[PDB]
Amino acid sequence: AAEKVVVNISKVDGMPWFNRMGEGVVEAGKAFGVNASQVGPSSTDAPQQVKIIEDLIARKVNAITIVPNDANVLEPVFKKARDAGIVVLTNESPGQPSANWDIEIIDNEKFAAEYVEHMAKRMGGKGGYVIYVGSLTVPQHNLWADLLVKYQKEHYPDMHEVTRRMPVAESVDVSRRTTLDLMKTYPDLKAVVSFGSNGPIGAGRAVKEKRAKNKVAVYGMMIPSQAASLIKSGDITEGITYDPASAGYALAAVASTLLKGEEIKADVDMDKRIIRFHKVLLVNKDNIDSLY
Ligand SMILES: OC[C@]1(O)OC[C@@H](O)[C@H]1O
Repeated sequence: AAEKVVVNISKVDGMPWFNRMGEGVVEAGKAFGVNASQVGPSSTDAPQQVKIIEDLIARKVNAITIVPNDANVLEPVFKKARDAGIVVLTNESPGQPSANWDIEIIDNEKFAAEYVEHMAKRMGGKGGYVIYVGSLTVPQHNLWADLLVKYQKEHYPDMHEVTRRMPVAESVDVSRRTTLDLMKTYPDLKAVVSFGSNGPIGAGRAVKEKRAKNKVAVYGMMIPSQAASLIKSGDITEGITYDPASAGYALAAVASTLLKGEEIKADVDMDKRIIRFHKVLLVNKDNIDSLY
């Protein structure tokens, strides 16, 4: 008979991050004997993900995996997928109610700690910072940001957010303009953190334009090839982030296991429904050339 069908859904198409994720999805399909694909929505508007899922339910797929733009917007349609007998997995949505499992490639608490310790060392434990998130509701960016700020307050009291987190991390242009604006406004701004993959690109371009790389550090999630030029020029300080092909691969792998009626085999937290690895990738001037 035909292979079972596994479909991943990214946050939005046309992104290096999600093209790399898709490579992992497709490779896992070959590895595990499932018909695996990835659909990229036209925008980050969460209803576009809902519409894709409705289409996939209609087409009777076996598993749907997804990087949610908004956990709560998707809950009703995830319930409909589960009612249809479809396995639903998320990445970047710990605690998603209606997903069989959420998969993460890093440990949230350790990841936030690493951001703060890296930032504090370069800032001497003192100064302003800002966080960019993809949106005000996207799940993981906001959990990571929460943990970062909490950790900072409990370790380095002389560091401080210059503003509330800014929902700009999915746009290079907007991230760039925001960074220019903040650098002009806040003399003590010493670091920009972006949890979305486009934000370090925009921030790094702003820092470059203002010739500010020794004053304003840039950290965040990123694809090495996208960030390489700015890393080399020193305008992006460091990527603290993971290989999204691992996420794509793990999603399709776990789907395959469930579809084969097998028990899950990482930290597997049964009651929280989270499968977690700890595969942090640091991206810096010393290793950039090894990474793309
Ligand atoms: O730009 C896409 C993205 O937001 O960046 C990193 C990761 O969180 C991913 O979902």
